[PDB]
Amino acid sequence: DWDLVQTLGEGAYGEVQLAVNRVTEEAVAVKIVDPENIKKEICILKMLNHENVIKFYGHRREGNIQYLFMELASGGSLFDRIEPDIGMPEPDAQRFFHQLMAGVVYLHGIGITHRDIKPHNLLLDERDNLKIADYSLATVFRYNNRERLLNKMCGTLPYVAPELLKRREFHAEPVDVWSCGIVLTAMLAGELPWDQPSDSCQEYSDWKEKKTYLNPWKKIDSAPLALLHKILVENPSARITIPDIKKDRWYNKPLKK
Ligand SMILES: Cc1nn(C)cc1Nc1nc(N)c2c(C#N)c(N3CCC[C@H]3C)n(C)c2n1
Ligand SMILES: [Cl-]
Ligand SMILES: [Cl-]
Repeated sequence: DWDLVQTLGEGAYGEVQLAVNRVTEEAVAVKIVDPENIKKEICILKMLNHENVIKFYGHRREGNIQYLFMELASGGSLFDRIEPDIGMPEPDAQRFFHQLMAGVVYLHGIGITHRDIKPHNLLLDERDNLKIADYSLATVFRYNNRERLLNKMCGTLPYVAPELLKRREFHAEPVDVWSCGIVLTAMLAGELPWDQPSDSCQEYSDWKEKKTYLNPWKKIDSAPLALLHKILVENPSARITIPDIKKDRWYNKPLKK
């Protein structure tokens, strides 16, 4: 059995605890759940094989409760590397963004959308490699080479793409690209640009009107800001795709550790 030493946090659907093995002292992260939902999460977790996606060990159920076993991320979360109102050194932000894109390209290539990318769900191993965690909202958007549109609102309001608040159905990939742009903003400014990307929200209107002399944008060097101008495009069909992010000037800029 296992000893639950502390809560690491709450996911989109449940709890996550630091569990220490009573016989081994091996420290792991365990998600303990009370349905159709967890059946789906486990199945997605089983598909995952990438250096920038969290390691799933396996699962155990006992009546009113089911247990999900994951690689403990010894570096904790990206959230804890963001200094409020400051962010982090631009070279650490670019490296983490390179790794986030590697993880998202992997997921999209196996037809999976994460749907809740934010710094809380991005963990760091002992060598500060980024791992995309929390598959509680993840779903299939491509099967047998056929795309299906999403038609369900979920995620986290400051990270969600505007089409998810406006369209009955929308493409999965541009939504995950948007959330990656808000994560890049967070890493470079230590502040979220808006509560939600709605015309009711003045900070979002100011961005559409290009007032980049306001915060958080004025904290952001012109090169990464140019990338953010192509990611945070309201119309998903005009938003930059990952293959063109890989071509961006800042994305390809050599920066010093
Ligand atoms: C060693 C360590 N110190 N601290 C403060 C955090 C860790 N390491 C760690 N390792 C994980 N494996 C997860 C994990 C998952 N899975 C998780 N989460 C919280 C709820 C959302 C989810 C991403 N969190 C927060 C995780 N934290
Ligand atoms: Cl933040
Ligand atoms: Cl090309």
